[PDB]
Amino acid sequence: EAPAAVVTGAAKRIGRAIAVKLHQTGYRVVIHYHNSAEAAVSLADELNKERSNTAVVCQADLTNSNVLPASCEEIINSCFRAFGRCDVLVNNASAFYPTPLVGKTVETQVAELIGTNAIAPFLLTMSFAQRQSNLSIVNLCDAMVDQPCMAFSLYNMGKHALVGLTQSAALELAPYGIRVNGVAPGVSLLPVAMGEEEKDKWRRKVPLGRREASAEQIADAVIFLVSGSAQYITGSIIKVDGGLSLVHA
Amino acid sequence: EAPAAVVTGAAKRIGRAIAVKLHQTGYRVVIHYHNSAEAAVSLADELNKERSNTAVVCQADLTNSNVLPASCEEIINSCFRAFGRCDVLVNNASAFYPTPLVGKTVETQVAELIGTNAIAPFLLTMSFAQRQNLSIVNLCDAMVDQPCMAFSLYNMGKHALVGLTQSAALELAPYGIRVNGVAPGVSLLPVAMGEEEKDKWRRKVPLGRREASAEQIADAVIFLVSGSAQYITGSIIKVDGGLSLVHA
Amino acid sequence: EAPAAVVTGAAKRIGRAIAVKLHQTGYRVVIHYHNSAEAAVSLADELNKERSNTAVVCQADLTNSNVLPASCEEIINSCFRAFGRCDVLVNNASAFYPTPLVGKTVETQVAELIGTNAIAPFLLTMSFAQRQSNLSIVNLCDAMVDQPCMAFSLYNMGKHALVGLTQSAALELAPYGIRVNGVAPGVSLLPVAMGEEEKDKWRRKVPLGRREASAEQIADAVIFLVSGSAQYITGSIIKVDGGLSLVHA
Amino acid sequence: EAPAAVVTGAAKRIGRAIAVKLHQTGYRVVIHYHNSAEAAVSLADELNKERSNTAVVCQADLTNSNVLPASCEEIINSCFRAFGRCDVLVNNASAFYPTPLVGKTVETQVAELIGTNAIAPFLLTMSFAQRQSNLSIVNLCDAMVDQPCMAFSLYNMGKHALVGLTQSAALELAPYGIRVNGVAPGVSLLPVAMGEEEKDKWRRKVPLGRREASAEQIADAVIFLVSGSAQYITGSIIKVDGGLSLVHA
Ligand SMILES: NC(=O)c1ccc[n+]([C@@H]2O[C@H](COP(=O)([O-])OP(=O)(O)OC[C@H]3O[C@@H](n4cnc5c(N)ncnc54)[C@H](OP(=O)(O)O)[C@@H]3O)[C@@H](O)[C@H]2O)c1
Ligand SMILES: NC(=O)c1ccc[n+]([C@@H]2O[C@H](COP(=O)([O-])OP(=O)(O)OC[C@H]3O[C@@H](n4cnc5c(N)ncnc54)[C@H](OP(=O)(O)O)[C@@H]3O)[C@@H](O)[C@H]2O)c1
Ligand SMILES: NC(=O)c1ccc[n+]([C@@H]2O[C@H](COP(=O)([O-])OP(=O)(O)OC[C@H]3O[C@@H](n4cnc5c(N)ncnc54)[C@H](OP(=O)(O)O)[C@@H]3O)[C@@H](O)[C@H]2O)c1
Ligand SMILES: NC(=O)c1ccc[n+]([C@@H]2O[C@H](COP(=O)([O-])OP(=O)(O)OC[C@H]3O[C@@H](n4cnc5c(N)ncnc54)[C@H](OP(=O)(O)O)[C@@H]3O)[C@@H](O)[C@H]2O)c1
Ligand SMILES: Nc1nc2ccc(Cl)cc2[nH]1
Ligand SMILES: Nc1nc2ccc(Cl)cc2[nH]1
Ligand SMILES: Nc1nc2ccc(Cl)cc2[nH]1
Ligand SMILES: Nc1nc2ccc(Cl)cc2[nH]1
Repeated sequence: EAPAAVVTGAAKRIGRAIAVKLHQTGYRVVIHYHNSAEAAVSLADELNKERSNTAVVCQADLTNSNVLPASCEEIINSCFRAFGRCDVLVNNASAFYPTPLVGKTVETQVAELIGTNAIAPFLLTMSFAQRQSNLSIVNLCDAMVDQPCMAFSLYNMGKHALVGLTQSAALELAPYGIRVNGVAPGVSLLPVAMGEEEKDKWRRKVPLGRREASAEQIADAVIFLVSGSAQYITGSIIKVDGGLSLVHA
Repeated sequence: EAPAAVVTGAAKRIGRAIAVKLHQTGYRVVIHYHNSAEAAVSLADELNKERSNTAVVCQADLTNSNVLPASCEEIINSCFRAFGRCDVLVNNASAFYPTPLVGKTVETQVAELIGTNAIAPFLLTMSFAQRQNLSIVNLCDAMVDQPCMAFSLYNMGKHALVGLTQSAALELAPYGIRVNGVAPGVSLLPVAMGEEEKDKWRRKVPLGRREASAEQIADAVIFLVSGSAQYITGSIIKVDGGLSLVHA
Repeated sequence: EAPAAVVTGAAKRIGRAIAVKLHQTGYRVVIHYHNSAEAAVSLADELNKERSNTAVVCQADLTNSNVLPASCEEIINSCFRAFGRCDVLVNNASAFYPTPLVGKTVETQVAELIGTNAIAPFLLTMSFAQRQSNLSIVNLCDAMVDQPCMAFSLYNMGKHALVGLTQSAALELAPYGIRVNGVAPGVSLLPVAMGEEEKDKWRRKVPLGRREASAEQIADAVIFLVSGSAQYITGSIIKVDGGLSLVHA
Repeated sequence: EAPAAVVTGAAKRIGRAIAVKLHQTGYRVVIHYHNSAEAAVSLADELNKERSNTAVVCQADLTNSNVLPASCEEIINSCFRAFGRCDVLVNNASAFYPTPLVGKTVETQVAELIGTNAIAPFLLTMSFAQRQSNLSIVNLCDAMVDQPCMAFSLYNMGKHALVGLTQSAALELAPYGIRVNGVAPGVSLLPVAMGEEEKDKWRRKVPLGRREASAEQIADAVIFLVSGSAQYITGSIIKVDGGLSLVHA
């Protein structure tokens, strides 16, 4: 019997590469998505063509609300329903947009940015652990969390809370054999809405290669942390940033 | 005239000591409280006896909800209505209790722990800056990287607060508003706690084998708001007697 | 009786500013210097005409060598010889220049960069403690230690070591009632070798005021840490950098 | 032709495990040693039995001295001499013993503890870079650098300097495509001299399984960092500590 993984926000970009690499390694996968239904169904098709009955999709909004605990329990339940087990949780889904201090309401911005980046990872970790081999959680963090983007306080607060969660859950779940770690990209696949001039600005900042990470280079670090070569690693966050966070202003 | 400060959760313990030292420094103060009305009023009366019309109280719940932004705007508004200005914001109010991974619902725990420790501070910061030696001091935690077992939501809240301190220091520096943190290790121990359990913590502290008084915590806050810290922003001053340096 | 302080490299710039503020606070001061004899004696003259018999000079090379332990022991001894006590040690003296990975021998550069920034503070800390109220040590650190200047590896290695000493000495000397803390400037008084244009480059990167810290502003944080207002503070490094360390590439 | 790796202090324990795993992955290796000549040749013999002429030994003292630069240049040269290339440098050799603030002179302890943990890594880095594909350097760090052992200031100073070197060299050598990373054990193979009951005290503190890391679990992280799966990673230090560093006093 093959192990199974949940990857949140897996229809596109980095989450998609993570799901694909997990699948190539021998994992059965839940592809969680919010809006990207066609891309999700498309990916599960591709993976199932390769090895039948090894991928399903699971739709959920991960914005904070009184029903978020239920939705997170459902993502984990969907893994047990399809595969009879759940060995790996990857917390990848994330809202990312500015929220300056000086059309969405501030209530909604807090709900989305803190919900996706922090509260949903927390609830998913709870549900994952309560449902419980080589078990582990990998949280997608941010190498720039101490040198934050300007006017991104809510986003940056969420990513900080995710560091806190990584550490707290590593400590608490250790006696259950569940390891909890992070991968912190600096600049990888750039925002779809970002202009080409900004993208090149950022690329020119990276010491190693003057370019962004492929989604695949981020996934590689995720694969290492879930693997048997990382059996003593818990509470660790691996920067995959080509040296970006080392460059002064 | 005299500057003015808002201190959240100022009725008791550390928040009380901060409001008192700010007032002794020459600040007029808004004493925010949630449940401790009698303590908050008794403080206001004590301070107004010192100097008339220099202390007011302001009640609010700082739990996350749809009304929290309004409550936070109103707390800032009260300082302006009382004193005509708002020079200092101290984010001190905090819920703190275990939330194990394995009689409140989890969504209430999220609302209270993340609300008080992180979201309320962010909203208050927003309202404070929009209304503008201006500065904000956030009460953090020296043990954020070596957290208490089964305190994930609290620990998440305090990490968020660090992120807030850094992000707001960056973004508010052009307006000349400094944003800093004070991080206690072990200070005034919970009210319930038996002396035998307080002693376990006190014995861990290298400097004196004793917890910080609320006054020692307030001293660092006073430093950070003063003219002696005018180039200090984005900084978190540990006040922990070396506790965070002690391995398991 | 007035307390006594040793400040290393105190003939000019930040070290002078620290010695002056300690003096104005009521301390008697040992003005350590290496090459700046005229400036050191000039300073002591100014302080002594303020209050008679309150400042002395002390020459020492703080380069690493087999005699460095004797030299640091003697700097402390001179505070006791002059004032009968030594309450405060400020580790300020510092060599700062590039050492590219790809003039002085490399062994000389190691000796000067590591000696001044790390080994001497360590030896002085040993001597200060062995000779032993509000006793403390303040180490001048660097807010940019994790976002270092290009080609400054040895200088950066020395400032990181100084962080480890601050932490290790806070831990070990706490039972003796000696507190050990740091102040970490970002950009303060720029090097005299630096031209106005390069100075302005640095100035423009600082969020808080677009300007460097005055030497007085750095001295202020030192005076705080040595005061009774910081009686519970040990192993803390306070950045005084106007937000510089928070700014991304 | 196979790539080639230099591993310092490779005759025993963790260095030996790193050398063995690199060799099993397909590297030719230089086994550096100081006093452990017999063990080093024994290791070389075992590896050469596996594949002829794929393992050589190299003797050097890594204590700071006037001759250290030439010694480090020779270690690097021995790899080029033996194998015609040098692809990987693992800075593992390390002196570790207490140096109380309040046998060997203190200046010897400085030379050993700072020389092995920091200055030799710096000089070897210089030589490795100067003599220059998937090139990288891995530095053996310490997960407990911020919660150090009581009375180990110089050791802790050297490990902190090694973090600064990891960062500084990652930044400066990125343009050359040389990556520079760290692996940070907590408790792995306990020192031979350590008492048995004292060893169990440490094991009982580790959240993940209340045991120490095997030397192989440390080596696993090294293998990852030098591999093609870590090609975007530089300036990163991976903790392999089973959560020990997350545990409060
Ligand atoms: N350079 C980088 O891209 C970079 C840099 C630093 C950190 N990271 C981190 O690495 C991870 C992957 O980055 P990425 O750029 O691939 O992510 P992304 O494209 O920005 O977001 C990935 C997915 O998150 C899901 N998501 C957003 N809001 C959601 C909500 N309310 N409920 C449920 N799902 C929601 C979306 O799903 P749907 O499409 O299905 O709606 C989206 O496809 C993220 O955690 C990110 O913060 C990335
Ligand atoms: N004490 C320590 O050893 C320690 C250690 C590390 C960090 N800290 C930090 O230092 C700060 C002060 O600590 P402390 O021990 O003095 O705090 P505390 O007594 O635990 O709480 C301070 C106040 O926060 C207010 N508060 C709690 N929940 C609230 C809510 N839902 N809405 C609005 N206000 C609420 C309460 O006000 P009412 O009484 O009016 O309801 C309470 O009096 C806190 O931020 C804390 O996290 C303290
Ligand atoms: N200035 C800044 O923007 C800045 C930024 C970050 C950190 N810092 C730190 O803050 C502190 C003060 O900075 P600064 O710019 O005022 O310092 P600095 O002028 O560069 O040097 C201070 C003194 O160090 C002494 N020194 C140099 N080599 C010595 C040696 N071999 N033996 C004994 N003494 C030696 C010199 O004494 P003599 O002149 O008598 O020979 C010099 O005047 C330093 O630790 C520095 O690293 C400063
Ligand atoms: N073991 C752990 O629990 C642990 C924990 C934290 C960090 N680490 C780090 O991981 C690395 C390996 O640990 P380990 O326990 O395997 O190390 P170790 O056994 O204490 O030392 C490894 C080798 O270092 C070499 N060495 C010592 N002094 C030297 C000198 N003056 N010149 C040249 N070589 C010298 C010795 O080589 P010879 O035998 O040939 O003389 C020794 O066998 C070290 O960097 C260590 O600091 C280990
Ligand atoms: N979700 C998300 N967080 C991000 C942080 C930085 C960038 Cl470039 C892209 C991101 N996408
Ligand atoms: N609010 C609050 N946070 C705290 C952290 C530690 C302790 Cl002892 C008491 C606290 N009270
Ligand atoms: N000693 C010394 N270290 C320094 C670091 C930065 C600057 Cl601007 C000046 C310095 N002077
Ligand atoms: N060199 C060396 N550094 C070390 C740090 C911790 C332990 Cl247990 C053993 C070590 N051996």
